[PDB]
Amino acid sequence: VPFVEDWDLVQTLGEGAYGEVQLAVNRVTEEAVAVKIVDMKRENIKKEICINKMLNHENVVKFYGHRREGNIQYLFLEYCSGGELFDRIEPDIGMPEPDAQRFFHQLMAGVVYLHGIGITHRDIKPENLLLDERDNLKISDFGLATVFRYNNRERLLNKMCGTLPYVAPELLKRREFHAEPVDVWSCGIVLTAMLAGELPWDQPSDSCQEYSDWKEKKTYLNPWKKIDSAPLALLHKILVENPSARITIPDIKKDRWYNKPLK
Ligand SMILES: NC(=O)Nc1sc(-c2ccccc2)cc1C(=O)N[C@H]1CCCNC1
Repeated sequence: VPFVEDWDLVQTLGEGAYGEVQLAVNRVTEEAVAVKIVDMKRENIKKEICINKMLNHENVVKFYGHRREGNIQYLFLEYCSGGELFDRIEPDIGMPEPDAQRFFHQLMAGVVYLHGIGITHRDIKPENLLLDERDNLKISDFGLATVFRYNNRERLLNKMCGTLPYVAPELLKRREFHAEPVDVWSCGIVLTAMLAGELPWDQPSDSCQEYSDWKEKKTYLNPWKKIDSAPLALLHKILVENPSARITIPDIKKDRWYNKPLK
């Protein structure tokens, strides 16, 4: 309560499942901080805090701290004044290829970082990728994040949490699966949306005709026909159904378009 004495909760920045994100500005210094408010009596809030404590990287939203007031949790986060990546994507169009390439490089740096410390995000999508005042990408919203590697010993995951058009096909087919290829797949869906302004399917299942179309290499249909051959060839390696055959991030960093000078 003494916080709201000195800090103005200026307005709502977004709505999550358990509550809102508010912009807080200090009436004296004018410093701005984002306040995620979560109702424990309604994403896993205990783990979110716990995972946020581990993170220190230029492409992850910085966590300052938290507190509990009754049943309500408050997370204090760096304010990313550039907003969601989602709002840089023009519906049915996307954004310029150089912008998409730069964002994707920054997505990869943030994802390499998380996986390096054995964390998987599990909900990668444009709504969970924020931009700072220099348009640097910041991975956000760790409510579905979990540890997949303990020191140097991996475990397989089994939770089908995640936003369905971004979910890898193994989540609908296998009872357990490796963490890292799931994150690589959602990144591919993000790249597709950036380049075309359009998600390719509701869900990566056999019954979905748009998924069948992609499996059958019908790249003359939307969204694929709007995408240049070079970035498309990377997408061909990422949106690979068998997660064991799917491109890894060290191999993404060798891809021709990935390394292509544009503009
Ligand atoms: N740390 C932050 O600054 N968070 C921000 S800034 C912002 C913002 C900043 C400038 C303009 C518009 C929005 C939106 C969000 C935010 O967290 N929104 C969530 C909502 C649920 C889906 N994930 C994103």
